[PDB]
Amino acid sequence: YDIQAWKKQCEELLNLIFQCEDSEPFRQPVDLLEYPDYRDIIDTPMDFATVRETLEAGNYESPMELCKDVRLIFSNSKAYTPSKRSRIYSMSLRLSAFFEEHISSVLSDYKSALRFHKR
Ligand SMILES: OCCn1cc(Br)cn1
Repeated sequence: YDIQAWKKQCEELLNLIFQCEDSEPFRQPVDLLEYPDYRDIIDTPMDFATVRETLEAGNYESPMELCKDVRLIFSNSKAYTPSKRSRIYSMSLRLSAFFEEHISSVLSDYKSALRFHKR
């Protein structure tokens, strides 16, 4: 029932994601010199360094907010891919499966802890 435990759990999960070769295209903001029309397709860029920085700044109140930004990295990749068989999009699908697998208990434990606090 530790209401604050999600934060270090999220830090450790971001460390695992950064060690994963599949996170390479998502570790930093998409390069606009490389993809000049990126902002014509994507309204809200997101990447794992921005997520880690937001977390370390104390700018996430809950793991649900962190989860919304991580899922935005994957939906941006799906929206920008020219094909569902592209290398970067294929890496995003594997990384998203790995993330969802690990974030589920973080979300469950936090929501359980908050319900106990308001019991
Ligand atoms: O690497 C993030 C930029 N991007 C390229 C494709 Br394909 C989808 N998103």
